[PDB]
Amino acid sequence: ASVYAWNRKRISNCVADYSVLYNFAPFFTFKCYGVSPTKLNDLCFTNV
Amino acid sequence: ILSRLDPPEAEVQIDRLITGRLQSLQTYVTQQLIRAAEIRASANLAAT
Repeated sequence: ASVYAWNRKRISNCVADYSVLYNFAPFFTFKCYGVSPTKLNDLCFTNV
Repeated sequence: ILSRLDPPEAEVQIDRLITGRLQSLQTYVTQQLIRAAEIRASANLAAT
């Protein structure tokens, strides 16, 4: 989407392996606030 | 804290909680000593 009309996908009832991310090193940038990407892969939330 | 955060930052967050709850224990024990002196003075009057 355009940023003014940013798109929001709601996530529910699934198992995310957040380790699929982080990869693809050449231009990804990761910046987590409140937690890292290793510790939350063993965590759960109601809605993402 | 650990579940959603790396050690370098988790040591700081746990140290804050430790300081807070350690202050709780100091408040508790100080009041028990001050209040035990009052019941001791009463026990001395009752013995007399």
